[PDB]
Amino acid sequence: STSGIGGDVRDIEETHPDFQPRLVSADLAEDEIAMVKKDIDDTIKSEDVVTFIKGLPEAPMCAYSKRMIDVLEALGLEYTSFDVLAHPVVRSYVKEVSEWPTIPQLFIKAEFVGGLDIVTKMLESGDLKKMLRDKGITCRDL
Repeated sequence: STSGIGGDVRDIEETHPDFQPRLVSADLAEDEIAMVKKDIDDTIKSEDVVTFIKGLPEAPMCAYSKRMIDVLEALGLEYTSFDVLAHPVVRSYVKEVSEWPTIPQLFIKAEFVGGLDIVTKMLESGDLKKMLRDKGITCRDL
């Protein structure tokens, strides 16, 4: 037993699995929840704006997930979208970069901006529009 104490602590080091877990599957890997996949690391740098949702923007699975795509329509700009339920890389990245995830959730230029409650303040203040206009982009504005 650990008993809240130790000596020589069993020293572990992060590398991605070479074999399966037995009779119980896992969605997260020890290297993967410490470093994002290099194809996704280039993708977040290749996009100017990224969002992830309960489902897909044509078929949302939550009311708050729908409300975000209607707020993207209120701005007249839509951004590059991923389903948190289909691939566990999405729920892993959002947890690691934002600390505490609340979906649907938004990122700009590989940096964390906010959940729907926060995006709402930024959109309702024109503060979201300041950054997208600094990126040379035209939105609907209110």
